[PDB]
Amino acid sequence: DAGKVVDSETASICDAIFQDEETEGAVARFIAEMRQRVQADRNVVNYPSILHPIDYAFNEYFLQHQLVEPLNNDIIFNYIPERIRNDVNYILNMDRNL
Amino acid sequence: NLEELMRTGSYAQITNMLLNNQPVALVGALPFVTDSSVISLIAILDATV
Amino acid sequence: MDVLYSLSKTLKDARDKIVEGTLYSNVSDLIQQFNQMIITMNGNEFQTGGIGNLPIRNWNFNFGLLGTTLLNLDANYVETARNTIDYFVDFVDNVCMDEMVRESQRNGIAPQSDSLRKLSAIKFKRINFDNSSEYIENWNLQNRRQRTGFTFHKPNIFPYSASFTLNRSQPAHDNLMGTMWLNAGSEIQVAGFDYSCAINAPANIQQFEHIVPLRRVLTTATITLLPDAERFSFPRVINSADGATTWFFNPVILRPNNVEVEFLLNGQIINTYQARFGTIVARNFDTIRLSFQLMRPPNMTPAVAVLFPNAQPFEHHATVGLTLRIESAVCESVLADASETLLANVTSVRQEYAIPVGPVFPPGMNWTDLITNYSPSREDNLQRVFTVASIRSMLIK
Amino acid sequence: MDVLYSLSKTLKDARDKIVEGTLYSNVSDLIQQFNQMIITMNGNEFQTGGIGNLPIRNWNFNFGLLGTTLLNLDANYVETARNTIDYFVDFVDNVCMDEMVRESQRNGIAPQSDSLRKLSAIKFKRINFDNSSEYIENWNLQNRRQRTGFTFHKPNIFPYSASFTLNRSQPAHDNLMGTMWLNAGSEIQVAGFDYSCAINAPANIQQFEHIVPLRRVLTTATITLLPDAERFSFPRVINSADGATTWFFNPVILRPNNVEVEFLLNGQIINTYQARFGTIVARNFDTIRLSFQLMRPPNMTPAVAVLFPNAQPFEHHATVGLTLRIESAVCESVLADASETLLANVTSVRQEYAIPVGPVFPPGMNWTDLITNYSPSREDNLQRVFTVASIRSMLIK
Amino acid sequence: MDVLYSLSKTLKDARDKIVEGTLYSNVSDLIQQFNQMIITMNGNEFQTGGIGNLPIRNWNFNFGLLGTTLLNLDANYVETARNTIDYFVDFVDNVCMDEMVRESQRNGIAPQSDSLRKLSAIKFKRINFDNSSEYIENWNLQNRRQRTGFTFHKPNIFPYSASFTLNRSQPAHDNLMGTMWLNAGSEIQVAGFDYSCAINAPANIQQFEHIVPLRRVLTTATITLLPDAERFSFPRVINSADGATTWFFNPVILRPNNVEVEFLLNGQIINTYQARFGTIVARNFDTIRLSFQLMRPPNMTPAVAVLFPNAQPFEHHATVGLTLRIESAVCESVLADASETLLANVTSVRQEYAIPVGPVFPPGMNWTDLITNYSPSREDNLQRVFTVASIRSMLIK
Amino acid sequence: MDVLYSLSKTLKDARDKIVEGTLYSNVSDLIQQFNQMIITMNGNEFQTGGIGNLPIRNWNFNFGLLGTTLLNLDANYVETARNTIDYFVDFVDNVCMDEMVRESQRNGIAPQSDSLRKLSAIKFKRINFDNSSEYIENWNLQNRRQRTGFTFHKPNIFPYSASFTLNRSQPAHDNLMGTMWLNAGSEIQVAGFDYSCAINAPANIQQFEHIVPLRRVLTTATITLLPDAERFSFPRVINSADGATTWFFNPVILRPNNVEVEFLLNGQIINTYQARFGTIVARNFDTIRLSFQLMRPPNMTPAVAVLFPNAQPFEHHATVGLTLRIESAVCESVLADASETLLANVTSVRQEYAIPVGPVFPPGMNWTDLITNYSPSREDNLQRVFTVASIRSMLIK
Repeated sequence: DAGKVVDSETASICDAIFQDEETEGAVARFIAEMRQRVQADRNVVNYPSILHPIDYAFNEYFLQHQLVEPLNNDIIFNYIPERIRNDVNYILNMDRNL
Repeated sequence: NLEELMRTGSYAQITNMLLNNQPVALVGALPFVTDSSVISLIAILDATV
Repeated sequence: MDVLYSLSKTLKDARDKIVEGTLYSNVSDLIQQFNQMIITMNGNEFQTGGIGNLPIRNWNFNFGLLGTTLLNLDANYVETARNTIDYFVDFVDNVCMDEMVRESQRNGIAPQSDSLRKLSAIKFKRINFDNSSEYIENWNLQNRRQRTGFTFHKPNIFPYSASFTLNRSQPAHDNLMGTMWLNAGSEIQVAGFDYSCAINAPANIQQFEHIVPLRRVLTTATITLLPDAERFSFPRVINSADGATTWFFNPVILRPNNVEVEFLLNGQIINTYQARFGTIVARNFDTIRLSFQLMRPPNMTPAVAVLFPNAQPFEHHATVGLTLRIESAVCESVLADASETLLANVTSVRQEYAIPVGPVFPPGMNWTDLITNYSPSREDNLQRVFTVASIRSMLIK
Repeated sequence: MDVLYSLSKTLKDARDKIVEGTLYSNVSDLIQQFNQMIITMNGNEFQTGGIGNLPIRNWNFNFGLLGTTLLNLDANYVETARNTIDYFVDFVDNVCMDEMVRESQRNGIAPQSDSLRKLSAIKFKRINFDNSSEYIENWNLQNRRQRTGFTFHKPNIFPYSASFTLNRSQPAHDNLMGTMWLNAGSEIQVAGFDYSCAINAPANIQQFEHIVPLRRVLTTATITLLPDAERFSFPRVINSADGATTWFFNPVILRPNNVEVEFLLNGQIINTYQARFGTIVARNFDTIRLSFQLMRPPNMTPAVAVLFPNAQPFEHHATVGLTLRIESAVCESVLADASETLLANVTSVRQEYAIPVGPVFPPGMNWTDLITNYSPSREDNLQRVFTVASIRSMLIK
Repeated sequence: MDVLYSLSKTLKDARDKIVEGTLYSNVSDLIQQFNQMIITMNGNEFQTGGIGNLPIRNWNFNFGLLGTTLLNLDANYVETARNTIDYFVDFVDNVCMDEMVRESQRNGIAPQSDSLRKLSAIKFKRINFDNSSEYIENWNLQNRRQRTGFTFHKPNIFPYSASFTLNRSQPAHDNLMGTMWLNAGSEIQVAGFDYSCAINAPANIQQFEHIVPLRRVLTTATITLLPDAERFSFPRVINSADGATTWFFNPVILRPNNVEVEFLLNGQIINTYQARFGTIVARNFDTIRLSFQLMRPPNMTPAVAVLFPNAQPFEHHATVGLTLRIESAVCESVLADASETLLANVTSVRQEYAIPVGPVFPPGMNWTDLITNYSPSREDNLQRVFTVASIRSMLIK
Repeated sequence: MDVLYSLSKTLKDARDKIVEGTLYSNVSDLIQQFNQMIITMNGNEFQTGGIGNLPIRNWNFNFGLLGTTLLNLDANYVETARNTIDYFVDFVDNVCMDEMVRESQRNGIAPQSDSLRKLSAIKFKRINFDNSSEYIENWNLQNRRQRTGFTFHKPNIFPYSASFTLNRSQPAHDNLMGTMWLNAGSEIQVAGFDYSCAINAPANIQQFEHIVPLRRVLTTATITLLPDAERFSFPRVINSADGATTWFFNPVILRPNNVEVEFLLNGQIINTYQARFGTIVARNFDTIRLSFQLMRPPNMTPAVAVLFPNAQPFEHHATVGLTLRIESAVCESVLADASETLLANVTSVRQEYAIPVGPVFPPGMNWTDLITNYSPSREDNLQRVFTVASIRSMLIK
């Protein structure tokens, strides 16, 4: 199904398993069935990965505690300390959207 | 369907159906070799392809 | 024989496990088992029926393997599996019905119907999923000659028998004294009747003895004991053994005295209980013996002296009754039990296709005659047919 | 619908399999199912209760994933598992209780409460696990119109109706000839009584007939036939039909002869049994019609000449009876059984909060009146409630 | 305790699923668990027997490990597996039989035999296959101070007692009015009898009351109620407590009116039923109280007008009967029933080796003597022995 | 099943829309469906017939494809379509007329004919265009277990039983008191009559009750009701119940008093109507109970006083009138009415080819006899036959 994988070594492992004359066909079909499904309406994507459970747990923990935060013009407008915006002698201006 | 088996990679069914001598019928866009040789038909050749 | 149970178990698991939404790892073993089954079963044609009104059908398995999906299933895969499930359940039902209606005096452990014999070859032994049920475990353990048994609740073992005995008899039939019993189903009711109120017997006490044999031994049985006869206490006009004249019966129940319940093994005393009533336990037995005494009351009020005089004529006779009822037990050989619908299924399949009385089973699958002439060959045939019926009762509810 | 059963099954499996010390290669799939269910069930609010005295409850789900790296389960993992399992158990119990009591006369095979309606959408369908019990798989099979089956043990199928009829009567109730029958539970005892012992009837043989129509369809039922009525043999003072007078009864039991028992399906003869007492077996029937005979004995003894005088007076009357019981049966619909606690469960849950009732279920789940009039909508509602009760019994005892 | 059940379940799985031809992928978890169990149990010494007449045996665990390499299982694999299995199951059965034959008056929840004492150590807590069995689940629930439950078919819970109490008595015993009852098994028969049919009692109506308590808490019980009790519907001659007096009882079953049942718990009303019959149900009750009225029919026929004279000379006495049978119910404590083989197996094992009577259990495992003085410590000991007996029942079928 | 209806709908739309001079952009979907159907069906063999007089015909689909590139359909394309359309309509007519006359005593909802069995495979399920008729929607929703409904106008549900009942009777018919009713078709007509005109009655008021049950439930009924019997108000002479004598009827009509009509379901009051005489509506009912009282005129003119004498001999006999008609209803099972051309078509296609009487349907397709013993198997068979008839009713009208 012309899928894409997470890491180059993951691709190497998939190629090794897909091509080994001593291996059955169920695992090969499962390998061939891997495909990323993208849902851009909620800004979420899914990828396949092969890891030891410790590595998978670490990767999930890294994924679910990212430090990013949605950005808007009013957020930067509020990023300035209050005792500057509140005063009149200083005026702020923007020139681009976000 | 040959293409389904190829893309999926599950070769068990066709391998068993070939080794255990059970009639089957493969379907797929396959070029064929024209054999204008009756002696080639006498010495059975359409069993090792 | 094991292949049919494997088919039934795997069909139930496939029907009740492959539903939309489940994770792929939940059906991995089942998917591989189904794949192996489809690989092994394709090609080998089979034929069912051929006897009686059961239609002679043909089977040629022409199904491909199943797919898979990493995240969750899709309904198209579900219906693709379901069509094959329908074909397989139809095949299993037909072969079970074919196996049900063949029997012979020769060794019944071996399969009889040709479909099962063709299935039981080495070429199809790879499809053997598990043996976790009860009857299949019993069959497998009996194959290797080990300790075997079945769980019974209210076992319908004792044959229908309504007979009576006499100790003293008169052609006029007005001075009867003896024992009358009715051992129907799992309930044993024994009543010892006297007309003279033991006014002539020594020590003013009359002894009644009753004995009933059992064909197959029982283990760890529980029996309730009630010192009464809630059934043999009505006025009766009972036909005599002559066959043309009847005599009159009129019981009055006193509390039984010296009730002795006995459990013996091959004429050896095992369990004894004196003056105990309620749910008792017997370790092991194969015969039942009851002994009790009817005692004339030491003191008679007028309502008593009116009925039991020193004179000859009697109209209100005396009788003491005993109740025996078996609740649950485990028997070495298979017995027709009441907690399961095995006998009903067997007789339904036997009677649907108008199969006449065979050389083993009595006509109409009547249980009393069969259990009255129990034999090891009949035991093996009954075990086989019960196991086949249990396998069949798993797919068509 | 199946989502609630899947929740019950996964909770039970987690509670009886997630125990410290087990190998991790034994509950991997179960833990995967648990984690996926937790992921799918997060962030959705649910309102339960709001009818009758049942309290209104609110539920919010917000939990992190479990651990999957250990190889031997220890105190912390099982502790967290039990901590979340208690909350899930409370959720399942309250949701089942709230959804159970509600009833409707329209589409009684669809979800009825807010919780089930919200939990049967597309998104929450990825939590179905298996269908291992019998009631849920019967539900699934009946949903897509497959053959329905149910195994019962001595089920209350016949209604309760203690009514009697008389063929020959008198204005003062001294010379009678009629039938009595007590139909209750799964027991049928029909008795025929003739005061004159068929001295005015031709051929000295008097025939009693009776019909008992079952309210549904049975299949593969075992019947024990004791040829003596246990009830209609004691002295009685019974009120007459008009309710203005009561008459005396002094029966004496005579054995019945030429006993005919028949089982008819769709108004046609299917099975015929004659003069065979003990154990009988039938495959499929809907109406039980019993016909037996009472014959005056040809010759009598001095103890019998006082029983049936041809003269005017009558004080003791020839009486016969048949005992018909069902020890096991299989039906296509749902009926209250004697081996499980479905009807008891629904009655208890309904009476604990006293939900107001309309023209949907009979008052207080009166089983006799329910069997009296049986509409298909009532059947569907009862089946749904019983399935919900079966789900409930898996988790909370 | 739970470790023993885990071992039993693993042994059953190894005995059953390891058959020739199956795919090795289907028992990979099973074979890994079996190897882990062998590793854990190896290199330890256990002793059994020593009290009563149990043959003392010594076990030493020196065993190999099953291979994890073969693609498809073969015959030698099965033979080695069974070679290990026979010794393991013999050890399990002997441990159970040694545990059953020792009791402690205090702290019955703890192991008593040496084997279970050794298995309580944390080192042997590495084998916890599952807890799917209902009894083991109940044991685990009881081990954590939480609610339990059980499901039974016709559980014998009522104490065995046979006595009658008179309200009006005379030395000559010809004018009596009292209540007669018999609480045997799971059925209750209560009959109130009067000799004058309320000719002198106020308002021509006689009130009867009857109380039978219980020692445990039944819950969710389906109760069958039928009138005109069976056992007290024929003449009786019964002795009295005076030790020298015998009286006669001639019953004539009238019709019962205004039947009142009252299910009480902790001296409070929970379920009340009036003028209803057939099949009823109560949610939670502790004791049963019955009330009914014996009514004299104001309108009579001559055949009745002779039955009830208006003077002291009485020819026939009057009474009414009520039957109460518990078909299905749910309890929180272990109870011996008619649909299981636990108590019977315990008694059989006790009598097989002839263990002398202990300090707690009454001699011979007499059920009535156990229930008449039921104590919570006895309840805990009974729960322990029943759980170990259920563990035993999974091995020998 | 649904495949056949889809083919029928496709053929009907092809008949309607394929005319010379149309625009292709209006029938594009129909042409696409037609091409898909002809691609699928091409290359198959069929057999139809077997019973009665229907000929054995062999059908082969070998027609070429149809172009879609022309902007306006011309005569050549018209005839090219029409030839194949006629062939297909003949084929579907043949298969429908084959399937209509066959039925089974069990599993009647399932197909039985060879052609319908063959057309139920997996690949052929890729042709299903539309389900827009009421019967097909009913079948599809029934197969999915939801609320069904069939509309009717004047539903012919009342069984034909013209029976009269007498209570106060004499051998010579000199003074009568009873009820005579006629319930035929979709109209109910009852009339209570008394020869004494309530002259020796308790306060000049005589009651008459009439209860008429229905075999199947009904919903959403509009009722037309008139207080005058239109049939039992004429001088008539009808043979009595003795079978060998005749009696005369001399009616005089009054207005009925206290006209109460009850629409009850499951023994519960649903709707009541008093002193209303037409165009009333009852929502949901199954059983109708009509009761009324006949009253002596409180005051009379000389003519009426002479007509009704206080003495015994009467010239004219009083009688009350009542008629009830059901206008529209919706049922859950298929019925017959006077607004559908389905029953006539079924009977015609049955009797035309001389089909012998089957095992379930009584001979001649009598509707009163069939509805007298309405059974679920009969329900399924009638549903199947009527649905196939409705499908056929569009190919050729």
